[PDB]
Amino acid sequence: KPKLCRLAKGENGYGFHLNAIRGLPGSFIKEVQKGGPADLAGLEDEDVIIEVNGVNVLDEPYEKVVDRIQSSGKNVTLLVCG
Amino acid sequence: KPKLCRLAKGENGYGFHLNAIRGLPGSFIKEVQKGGPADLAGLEDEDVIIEVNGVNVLDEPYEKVVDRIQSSGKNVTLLVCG
Amino acid sequence: KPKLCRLAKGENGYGFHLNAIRGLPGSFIKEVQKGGPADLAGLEDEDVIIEVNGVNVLDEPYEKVVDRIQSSGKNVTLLVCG
Amino acid sequence: KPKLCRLAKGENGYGFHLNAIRGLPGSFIKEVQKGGPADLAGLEDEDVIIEVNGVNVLDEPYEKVVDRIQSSGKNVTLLVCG
Amino acid sequence: KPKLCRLAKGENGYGFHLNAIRGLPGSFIKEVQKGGPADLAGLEDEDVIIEVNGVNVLDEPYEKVVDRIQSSGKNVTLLVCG
Amino acid sequence: KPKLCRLAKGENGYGFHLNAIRGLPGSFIKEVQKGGPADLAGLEDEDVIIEVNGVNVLDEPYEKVVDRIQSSGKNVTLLVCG
Amino acid sequence: KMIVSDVMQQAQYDQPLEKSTKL
Amino acid sequence: WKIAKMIVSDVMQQAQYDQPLEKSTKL
Amino acid sequence: AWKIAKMIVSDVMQQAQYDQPLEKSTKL
Amino acid sequence: KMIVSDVMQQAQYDQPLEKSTKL
Amino acid sequence: WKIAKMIVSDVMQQAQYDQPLEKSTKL
Amino acid sequence: AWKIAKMIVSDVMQQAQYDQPLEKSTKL
Amino acid sequence: PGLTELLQGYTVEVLRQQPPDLVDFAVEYFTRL
Amino acid sequence: IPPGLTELLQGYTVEVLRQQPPDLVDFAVEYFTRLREAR
Amino acid sequence: GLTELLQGYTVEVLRQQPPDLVDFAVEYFTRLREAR
Amino acid sequence: IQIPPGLTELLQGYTVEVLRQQPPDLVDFAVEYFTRLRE
Amino acid sequence: IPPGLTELLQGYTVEVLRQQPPDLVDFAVEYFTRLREAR
Amino acid sequence: PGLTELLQGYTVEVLRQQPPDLVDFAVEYFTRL
Amino acid sequence: IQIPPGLTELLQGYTVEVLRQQPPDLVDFAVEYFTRLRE
Amino acid sequence: GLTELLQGYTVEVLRQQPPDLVDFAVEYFTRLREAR
Repeated sequence: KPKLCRLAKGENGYGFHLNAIRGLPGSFIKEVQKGGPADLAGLEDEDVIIEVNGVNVLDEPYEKVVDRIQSSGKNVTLLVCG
Repeated sequence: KPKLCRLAKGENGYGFHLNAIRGLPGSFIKEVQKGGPADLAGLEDEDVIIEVNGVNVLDEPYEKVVDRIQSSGKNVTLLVCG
Repeated sequence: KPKLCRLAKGENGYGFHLNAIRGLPGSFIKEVQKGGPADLAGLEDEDVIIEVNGVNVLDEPYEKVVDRIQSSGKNVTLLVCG
Repeated sequence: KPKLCRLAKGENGYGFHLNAIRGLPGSFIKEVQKGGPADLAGLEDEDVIIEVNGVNVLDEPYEKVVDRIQSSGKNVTLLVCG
Repeated sequence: KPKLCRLAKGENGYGFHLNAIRGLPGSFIKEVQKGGPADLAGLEDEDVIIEVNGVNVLDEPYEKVVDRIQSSGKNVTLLVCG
Repeated sequence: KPKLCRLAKGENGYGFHLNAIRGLPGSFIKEVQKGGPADLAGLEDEDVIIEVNGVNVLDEPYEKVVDRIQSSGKNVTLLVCG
Repeated sequence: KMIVSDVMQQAQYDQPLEKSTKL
Repeated sequence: WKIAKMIVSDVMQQAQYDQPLEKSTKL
Repeated sequence: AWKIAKMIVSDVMQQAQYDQPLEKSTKL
Repeated sequence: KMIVSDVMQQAQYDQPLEKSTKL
Repeated sequence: WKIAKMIVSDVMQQAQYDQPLEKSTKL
Repeated sequence: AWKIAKMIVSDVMQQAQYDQPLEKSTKL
Repeated sequence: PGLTELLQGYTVEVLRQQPPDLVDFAVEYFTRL
Repeated sequence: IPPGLTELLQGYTVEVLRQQPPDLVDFAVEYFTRLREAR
Repeated sequence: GLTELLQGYTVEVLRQQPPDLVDFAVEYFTRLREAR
Repeated sequence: IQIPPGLTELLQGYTVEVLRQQPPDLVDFAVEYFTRLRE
Repeated sequence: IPPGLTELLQGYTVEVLRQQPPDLVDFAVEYFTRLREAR
Repeated sequence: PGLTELLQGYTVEVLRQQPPDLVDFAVEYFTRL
Repeated sequence: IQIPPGLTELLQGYTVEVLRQQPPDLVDFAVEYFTRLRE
Repeated sequence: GLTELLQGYTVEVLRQQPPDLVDFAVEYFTRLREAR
């Protein structure tokens, strides 16, 4: 199941972590702060990220992706699959 | 668990549903009609589709794939992985 | 959940099987000999292979990968994901 | 030789044509209006287009590319090779 | 500058040579028999082949392409660019 | 005209220049030192590079390629097309 | 432009989120 | 059947090759 | 009789490839 | 943002336009 | 030489595999 | 003596492939 | 204020339809509005 | 995504920024009518 | 180069249709090699 | 123009045998293979 | 392109839009000084 | 008015340098300005 | 541990012969090939 | 599976270094097949 959900950066970030693996493509959610923004928007560990702000990052470096995430200010909107 | 199985179009079609996700590549089986053709040939939900009539649709648009499948008339033969 | 583990060739090989699917890219572990080298180094069925001796075989032919693995003599070191 | 040149739409467009070929990738300049904007900016027939407004369109449909060109209003900036 | 031209197999084949380079994709015309079928249909050395019998062989192995061409019996119709 | 030719590093290097274009893939020879190693092994300006020491760099970053070339010490062997 | 483009992504993300065709 | 298809597909390629052979757009 | 003849041959072909094997395992 | 991003593309297009390394 | 290289490259892979094995960034 | 042995073999290999052929033409 | 909402309504209506004719459609659509 | 849409919305929008009529839908209607009848 | 082979043979079956095939195939490919 | 009874099966057998072998020589192989057949 | 730059320029810029000092370079200097010393 | 030019000058200077340290660099750079 | 005079040339000859043939059988082929050599 | 073969042989050359090679190669692969 896919989830499109927009997150609004909280007292501590969006309250989650990006994680990638070392020469696998793709970037995924791992640590979701209970009650944090990512959590309330429905995200769950290991949800795989597909679009950031409408852009597909599947073929993009973990670095590039983290950066695109921070580059959106108060908000970032994510399409994931889990 | 790869399955190569051929389907013969029933009263209801092959009796299943193709399903793709928005901005992910790949096309996959969603709803298999009980007792329907897809079902008896072994298919199961979320089996991912690889070959239609011996062709590799991994890199092809959900649309092109669906079309490929209908285009085969009485029958269509699928290779999937589940 | 990624494993980097090195194998040392036992009485019967590294004691596992490489397996690929016909027309899917990627190569993956199938049968792990209990007690065998693959097993003790933690490998499990269906762990997907990423690096052989530090090389990325994701885009390489099952054949090239199997070959790469045997070509390392007493040992071979694998990075997989499972 | 590469040319980066910005064009400002004239009484008759940028005064050039886009042309593609029928199942070749890539899009190229063909008809440059003498004294027209494309001409003065240095373009020449058969210059191959690489970036529109900073974006590489090499892997993009001729249609998609023509559209991105028109979508920039008074101006469009092009990177070509010839 | 694209040519769509159909060939009809002469006393000696279509009277030309396919040629590919080792490790470059693409397949291209090399030797055109003057007066031969390839020649009269306009082909010229180094014209790059795009479609065989309306199929896109750009991404296909020189071997698959040569085969595709012979497989059409009395005739074969080519789209090239030169 | 493919050339496979090996170079042996001279007083001046192999005596040529790699050159890539900004946002085009591929890397190519630009300036060949008269009487220099590149020159005597046949290379000519704009010859496009395919293999470095038997490896296919078509899909690799100009940077990675340059590096690949220096990394081979006294010699480096190139396959190009011109 | 800012407006227009932001409009666009707002629209696409307005679904659909998946595609099923009875076969 | 098998035939029927033969026909249809051959039709298809016959159509695409019926042009156009290039694409120019005044800009 | 040609067009047909081909039809046959190619259809043969895909019939053969799909005659397996469906997977590849090599003891290592 | 409009500003920032437009800045960026203005910068990249400020060259360099090619890459040569003496070898 | 040939050796020298052997050494260097083997060094390299020995280094990359020295981790890290994953990447997490608090967001 | 191993690591070496491999060095040799692989280097052999690339030496062979580069021993041509450099192009492929088939009369059609 | 309120432009994005308008274009969005129209655009989303374009995607659900894709008439081979747009300006007629736009005209008609806003008249409908 | 549609082919030639961005140009349309753009024309219209840039026309809204140069005017800002207290009324929009009337304006849109009228503006596209002006369009087609032009074409 | 398989499709070409089967094609030649097959088109030769359509122009003949011998009540016997395997004999015909044998003989036909024998005619082939000996030609080559 | 008669498509006679059981051609596809024949070619199939032969072909599948080519895929399991791939002799650098074919016509000899075909001949020999069908000779093996009739006999 | 750099990694974490867009966020920096963004912070600064959004701070320019909320202020618009008749002076910028002084402001930039001061603003990034405020930054580092924060870090 | 004039913001883009400033960021552009700085940014282009970042690309020509890429110091492992940016805010120090920014500070320093604008002070230089 | 001596790298003796002319190994690479030997393996090379053999290997290039494998690439021009690719017999489904190798060890037999190697044996036979070097027997062909010495003799 | 070529690299494995040459490897076996080569490592056997390093552990021996017979003043004679071709004889040794012949003999060694003969030992091989007959093993298989």
